[PDB]
Amino acid sequence: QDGTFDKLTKKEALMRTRELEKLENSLGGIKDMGGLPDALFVIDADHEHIAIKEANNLGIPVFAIVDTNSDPDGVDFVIPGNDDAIRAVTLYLGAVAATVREGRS
Amino acid sequence: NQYYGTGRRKSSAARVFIKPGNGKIVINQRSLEQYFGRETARMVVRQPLELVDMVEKLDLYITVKGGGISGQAGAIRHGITRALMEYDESLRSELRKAGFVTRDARQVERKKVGLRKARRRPQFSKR
Amino acid sequence: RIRIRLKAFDHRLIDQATAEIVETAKRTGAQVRGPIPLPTRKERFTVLISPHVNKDARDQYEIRTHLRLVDIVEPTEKTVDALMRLDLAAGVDVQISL
Amino acid sequence: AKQSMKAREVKRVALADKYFAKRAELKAIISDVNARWNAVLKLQTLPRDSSPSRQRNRCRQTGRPHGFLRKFGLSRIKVREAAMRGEIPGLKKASW
Amino acid sequence: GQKVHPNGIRLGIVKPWNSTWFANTKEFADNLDSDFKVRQYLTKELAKASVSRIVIERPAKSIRVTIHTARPGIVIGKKGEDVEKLRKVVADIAGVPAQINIAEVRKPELDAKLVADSITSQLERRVMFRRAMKRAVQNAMRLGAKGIKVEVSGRLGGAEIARTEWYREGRVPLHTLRADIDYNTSEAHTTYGVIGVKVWIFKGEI
Amino acid sequence: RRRVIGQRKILPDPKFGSELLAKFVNILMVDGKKSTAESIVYSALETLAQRSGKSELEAFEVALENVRPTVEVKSRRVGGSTYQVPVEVRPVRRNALAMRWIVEAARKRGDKSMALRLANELSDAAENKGTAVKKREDVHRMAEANKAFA
RNA sequence: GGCUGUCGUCAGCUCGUGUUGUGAAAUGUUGGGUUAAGUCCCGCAACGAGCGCAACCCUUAUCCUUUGUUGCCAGCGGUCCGGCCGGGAACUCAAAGGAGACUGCCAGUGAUAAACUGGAGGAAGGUGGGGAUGACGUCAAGUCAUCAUGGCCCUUACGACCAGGGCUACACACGUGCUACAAUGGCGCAUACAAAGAGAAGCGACCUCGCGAGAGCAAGCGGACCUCAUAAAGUGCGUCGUAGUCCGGAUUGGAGUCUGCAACUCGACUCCAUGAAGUCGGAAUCGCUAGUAAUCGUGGAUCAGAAUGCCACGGUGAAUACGU
Repeated sequence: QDGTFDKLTKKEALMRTRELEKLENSLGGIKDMGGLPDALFVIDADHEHIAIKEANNLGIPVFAIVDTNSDPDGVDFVIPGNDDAIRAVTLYLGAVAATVREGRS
Repeated sequence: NQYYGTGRRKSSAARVFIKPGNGKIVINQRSLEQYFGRETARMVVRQPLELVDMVEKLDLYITVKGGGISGQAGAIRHGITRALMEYDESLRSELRKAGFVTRDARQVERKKVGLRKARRRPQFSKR
Repeated sequence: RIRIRLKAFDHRLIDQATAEIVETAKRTGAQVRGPIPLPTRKERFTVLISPHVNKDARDQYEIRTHLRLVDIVEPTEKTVDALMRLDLAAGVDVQISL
Repeated sequence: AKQSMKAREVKRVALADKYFAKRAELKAIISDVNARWNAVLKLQTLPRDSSPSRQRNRCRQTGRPHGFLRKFGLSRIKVREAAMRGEIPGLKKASW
Repeated sequence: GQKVHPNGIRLGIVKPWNSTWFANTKEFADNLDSDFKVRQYLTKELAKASVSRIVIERPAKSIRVTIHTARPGIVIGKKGEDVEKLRKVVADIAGVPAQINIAEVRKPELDAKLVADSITSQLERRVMFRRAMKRAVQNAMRLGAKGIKVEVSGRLGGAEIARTEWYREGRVPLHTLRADIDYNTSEAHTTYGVIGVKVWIFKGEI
Repeated sequence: RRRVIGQRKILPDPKFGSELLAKFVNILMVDGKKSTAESIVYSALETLAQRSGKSELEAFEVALENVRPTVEVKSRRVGGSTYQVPVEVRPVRRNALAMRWIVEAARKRGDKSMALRLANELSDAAENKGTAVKKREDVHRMAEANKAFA
């Protein structure tokens, strides 16, 4: 707001802003605080085994809805749910959101 | 109204007349057949002029001191397009958008201090 | 109505160019109003001698120059036949500005 | 240092800097031959270490007879090692 | 060595100059000779002065030389008598009352000349240099100046072979003009050959 | 490729049906120079009778018999690599390929305008001159000289 | 030391953390497109960063803010018909500052993505056209003969001043460019044909002769004001129709002009004589990507003086790039 706008240049500044817009869009929520998550709610295991492996290495419990054909060893809170039926996963995320919203008493 | 205008190409300085009538054409004390008909410069020095109003239809008492043969052609084109503004005051946009007042790239590029042609290896390719 | 963006070059040239630039533009008929007292002014290219961290010093070349106020209305043929045929005043630039 | 040793051309075209600028117009008869000054014009033979004909592209850095320009006395071949100094108006290396 | 001197490249930037001005076309030789004489003869006798920087400028038949010192103790000397003597010497050489000015400087951390001199002295002290190199780098980083590079020549011990090391750490954008980078190489005549040390400091931005 | 397609149909010349004259300059069209050649052919042939001593009616194609090639270079992929393999000159490239390289060296070779170049360079063929004839002397290098490998 | 050539304006060289492997190591930087590309984006156990590239630098492709002296002379007075004076600074030209090209947009190909393509907008379509920017390295590369520089000699000296020559001399060969080998040219006649530059120790306006060289006289300027400077290949006019040629100009004298005290070896330039080899050049080979080749000259720096070298400017002006 101070230097990039018009202090030095605009065309180069415009190109720089256009390039950095995608970076700004990325990390929308994780950029709020210092991170250090205490849990995770990944929607899949085989597709996103990297997150589960990282959590296991760091000892972070994972409440993942493991797929019927994924590896349940990584997830300590395996939930025999489903990955298709977008309505079902929407209902699950809505339910967990409702529970966490009132979880602070 | 008397449509006068200079125009140039490569730092030329011409005196371009455009008025109704005046069939005689004096292009820097030359002859019509010597620079615009039945000779080497019959049409090459008027290629852009084909698109614009024909030269024969408009008198040209031009003392063009500047530019090559194609340089003279471009200077005449620039002079006429910048001189008939009185004839059509709106051409400042029309001709602007018609690519007629623009300094055509069909010329030796303006250069800093540089090579013989400033775009390629000169005729001493040996290194 | 007449402003001049004088380009200063040196002191030896300016010493005579302060007046000799237009001294030959008026003999008997020109409308020039003569020299003006012209208090001290600093006019030169948009270049500084040595810009440093101190942004208040704004060091610049000091040259004594005088802007032209010709404002002729009806010069005679002979009075201005040599308006620019001057043998002195190395630095000349009559940059009138409406 | 070596600057003084290789300053042979420094003192050869310096004394006459302003010896003719204001004299040629007034003394054009002497300056221009009215032909033949076979004697007066030959007096330059006596000085064998400094004369207008002895100009040899003054270069105190190396003393060679190369590398001078009356307009500004700027490098023309040393630019290869001083191309970033900005002292190259008019004449520059021919690659473009 | 395809590199170029950053100071020469910084001629068109606000950083101090060494020889640049506009004047008459018939006074180049004498002016250049006077500038060379004052520059050469104003630093040879300043071995113990440890002056941070002396700059001579001749914009238009005017001298505005500026002097910045590093350590007041090593430059005051005998109540500044040597300073007055040098001022008189330069004034009589130039023939005009030069407006000499002295500006105090401190914090001998980000100064390229001082760190280079310290490195050369330590090398001449017959002690290890890599530890000194790392110490200088970390000291420079501690006091700001996010970006620094160092380099030393070879000729170690009784070996004719030479090696070059940099151990760069930080930002040293030489190619970009807007970097206000500082550099001043130094040399030391050790027991075997001469060892040269180069330092580049990137002290922030404009 | 399994099948091959022939040349694209092109209308003839209403004036005299001179395909050679049309192909001389059409392939070389640039900067809208077609009008120059169109206005120059008639003007040149009007005075060429005295300019060169012959009229461009029957002598315009009397020194071009050797132009017609018998073997032409064709980039054919055989043995896993490109090769010439000079085959009989098919109508697709027998004349078009040779015609496209005639004004490639007689374009601005000593005149400020193409007013007299095009006509004169071809009229000079009657006096053991020109360049369109010698062009055929280069194709023989790769033909009838490497029959062992071709 | 510094600098330069070399791969090489090539797309490159590494690191921090993380991950895989007992480990050396690998990934990042292996893939797709842009492709000039570690530029960019996408996918991706990788994420980011430090150097290189791109743009950030200069010029140019349009217009605008500001502006007219000498330069242009739209309009006004005649025209000292060249626009000369005022005058307009519309405006050619010029600059103190900008925008306009930035995948910006329509549609399609393409994994929807990236990217590409067809189209449109605009002077400028996929860095709009050129440059400054040469990495880790690299070769005991070259440079101590540009300078400095460790070591190796000596200072009545392999130190130097002066006076002739030599780097251009020949017995030949090689590398480069120029001249040509012409009639797409040569002759004289009429004809409008540039710019960047350079210059009070200078060009030298003009005036007289020299076939000319240039000399006797000479304003001008501190240079948008005075000179180089007229342009050339070109066209119409008569010419030879390929003539060892009016081509080509070396080449062996004279008459001579100037630069320089003095120029055969080692100055330039002009006229007469010189009309040779060479009539497009084998084995072959090299340079060429749009103003490209191809050319035509113009000058500037170098200049006591001595370009076919080098630098700089214009005049004109095509095809080949399907393809790995």
